Amino acid sequence: NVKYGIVLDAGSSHTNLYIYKWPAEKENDTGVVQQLEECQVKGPGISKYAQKTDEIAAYLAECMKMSTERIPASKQHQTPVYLGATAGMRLLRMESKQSADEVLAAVSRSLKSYPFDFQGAKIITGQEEGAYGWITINYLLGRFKGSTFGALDLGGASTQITFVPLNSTLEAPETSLQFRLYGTDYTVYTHSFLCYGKDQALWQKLAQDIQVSSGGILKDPCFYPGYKKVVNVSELYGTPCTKRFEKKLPFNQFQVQGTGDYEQCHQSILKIFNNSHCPYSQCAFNGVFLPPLQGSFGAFSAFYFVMDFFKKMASSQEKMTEITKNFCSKPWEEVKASYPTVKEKYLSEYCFSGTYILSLLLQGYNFTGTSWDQIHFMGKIKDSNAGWTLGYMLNLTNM
Amino acid sequence: NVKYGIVLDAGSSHTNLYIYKWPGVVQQLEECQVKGPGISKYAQKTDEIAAYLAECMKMSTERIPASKQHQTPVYLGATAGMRLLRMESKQSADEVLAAVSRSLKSYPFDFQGAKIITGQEEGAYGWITINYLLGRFKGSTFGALDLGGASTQITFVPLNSTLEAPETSLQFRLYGTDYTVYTHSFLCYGKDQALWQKLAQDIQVSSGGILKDPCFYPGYKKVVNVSELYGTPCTKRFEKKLPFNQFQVQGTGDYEQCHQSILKIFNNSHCPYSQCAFNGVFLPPLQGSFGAFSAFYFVMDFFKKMANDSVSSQEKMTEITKNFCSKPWEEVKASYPTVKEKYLSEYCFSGTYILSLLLQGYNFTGTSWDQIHFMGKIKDSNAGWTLGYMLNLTNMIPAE
Ligand SMILES: [Cl-]
Ligand SMILES: [Cl-]
Ligand SMILES: [Cl-]
Ligand SMILES: [Cl-]
Ligand SMILES: [Cl-]
Ligand SMILES: [Cl-]
Ligand SMILES: [Cl-]
Ligand SMILES: [Cl-]
Ligand SMILES: [Cl-]
Ligand SMILES: [Cl-]
Ligand SMILES: [Cl-]
Ligand SMILES: [Cl-]
Ligand code: NA
Repeated sequence: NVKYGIVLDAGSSHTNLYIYKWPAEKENDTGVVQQLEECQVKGPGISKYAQKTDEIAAYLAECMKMSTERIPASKQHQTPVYLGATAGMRLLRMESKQSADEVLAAVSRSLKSYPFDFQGAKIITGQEEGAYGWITINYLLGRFKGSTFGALDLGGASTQITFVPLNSTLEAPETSLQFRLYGTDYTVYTHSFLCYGKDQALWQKLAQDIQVSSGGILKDPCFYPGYKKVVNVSELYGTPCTKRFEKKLPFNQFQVQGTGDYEQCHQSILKIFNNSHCPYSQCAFNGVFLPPLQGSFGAFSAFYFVMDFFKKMASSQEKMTEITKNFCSKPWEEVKASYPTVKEKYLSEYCFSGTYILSLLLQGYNFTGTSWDQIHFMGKIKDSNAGWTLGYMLNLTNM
Repeated sequence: NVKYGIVLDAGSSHTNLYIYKWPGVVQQLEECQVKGPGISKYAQKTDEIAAYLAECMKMSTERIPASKQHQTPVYLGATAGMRLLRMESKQSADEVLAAVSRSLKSYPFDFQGAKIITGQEEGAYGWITINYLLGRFKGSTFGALDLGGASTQITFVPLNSTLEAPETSLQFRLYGTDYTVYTHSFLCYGKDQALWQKLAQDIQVSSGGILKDPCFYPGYKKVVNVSELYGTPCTKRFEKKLPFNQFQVQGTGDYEQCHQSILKIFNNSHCPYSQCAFNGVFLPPLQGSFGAFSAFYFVMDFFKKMANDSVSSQEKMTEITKNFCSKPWEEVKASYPTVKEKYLSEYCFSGTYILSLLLQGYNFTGTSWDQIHFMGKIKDSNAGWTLGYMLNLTNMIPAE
């Protein structure tokens, strides 16, 4: 009859549980996997539990109950549950392999305690995360019966780019991934840039820019005029991503003061990217190989959530740069009063995140001019989230 | 009573044919090295494959009793040379596999296929070979380090069986015991491709068709054809437009400039893992003893014959190489008159390369250096992947 599968996406911002369902896989047809329900776990990402793994159980309980409430009891024992953690957990592992392991063991312990078929709790690789997102979107776009779309994924901690290039090379064979799907072997370029998700990029920029001299203030063009937020230096330096900028600071804490200038914001962003070393034909940034761009792209996760916000304010690069520039210069009190339904944690970041997305796509990946139009921003296709989890489910269902 | 099987290892530098025999009991009966380069050099010369294979196949027919030839399987497994050719041209690689197949099938044995084996197979099979030969299967196992002309592999059982990149991971059961083995093959990091990466990286429009190179002896010369240098996928990343067709490498024998030039072909800047080998590839912490074979052995053996015929500290191996690199090419030839110059001319490079790969690549520094055992043969059978491949493909490996 119907079959179910649960995938937890343990990302750096939040954990999300996904329930998938599909016709039981008979010989007299084939049918599709689709997203049935999603739950967002209340709280931060799992890495924030490193020193309190005894609370992991409780942390996951509400969304796990949704799943036992939602999936019929007679279908539960045979339903797989998997948790994949991403860049937040890769950073925690860099800090301390043991913390990461103690986090993941408490997750297994919790998940194993449910009536579902535990399939594992792992930190997935950057290449897997990228490939699986490319699988999700091409599957949902029906492309697996011709050319495929590239996949751009942006999160809090990392960003991925995955596409089939014109020419397959040994330029950086650790950037290639070959796999078979519906009788076709595929060879994709895929890379995850750790620390270049939107939140880690902001920590890098702040660490880069903070002055010993400042008396505990950082004027910052990436936030609205009148915006103020106090930053703990210990938190700022509590990520591997800012290690290269660490300095002794004569203060424990500092206030960010918005100055709302898109152009200065752009310039300040460009500074956490290195373009000076490329041991290949051409590169993205930080000496990482990138093949020439090819085909159309789906951009999702924070690419979508941030772009769609700016689009709803109006779709060329020139038009999007204008909307962003104007929005950046709007005072923070005006911004909150104009978007009063939006969580201030997201609203406070849109200037920064929009300018960052534009820098990443245009300077990082070279989607300039002609190429800008080859990017399609997407959240759901056929009602399933674009993301890695559906492709993970497809492959874990031996599809 | 006797049973035989044949495996041709079609590597980048040579094809080697091995006859195995048996009733840990399988044994190499004889090896034959096929004269000439690797099969991928026959890409436009596929009519010549038959003649190329003839001597070693004739050997095999002379050695195995005719009474036994028909139940004797024959396999060819080709490695990183043919992986590169498949990249350069899937067509060519396929015509070579076709020409090899036709030829092998003309012999009176059980023909069982010619195929390009994967990097993981190549690695796992090497590790199986050395532990089967060492009787570590009847316990701790040895790690395997393999170096050829075109790729290098590192395979071992890590302390933690949950690897950070399960793409580097294999899980299997051998003779009663469950194993999780880390394995990785680094294409283009065999000793010959590494030299071409380095020369392609170092040649400049300003070179005026002369490249002074510290990894070759004073007085040594070698002509490098540009279109050949750029005919490997391994140099594509360094290609540039050059106003000459060929250039001459002129040795200046300086170990430490050699070492530095070498380091420049590895990327060590980004590692999203706890630790890496190079080029962002995960490597677990090293553990236990390792056997280092193929070109690790033949190169190292030449050097330890300068070190009281024993691999000594990294410090002493380094010093030995350093001294050796300085010696003029006439002197080096005069001091080793029995050694083929094609090998002799490459020892300063290959030795410096192997030390960098092991010490900075695979992180065998300090304390860990002592646990590498360089070995050619174990109990009269070659360390390599071919015996492990044979054992599995004849399902002669039990789970209990
Ligand atoms: Cl996290
Ligand atoms: Cl992320
Ligand atoms: Cl983050
Ligand atoms: Cl390219
Ligand atoms: Cl609103
Ligand atoms: Cl709020
Ligand atoms: Cl070859
Ligand atoms: Cl090789
Ligand atoms: Cl080679
Ligand atoms: Cl000389
Ligand atoms: Cl000699
Ligand atoms: Cl000679
Ligand atoms: Na290393």
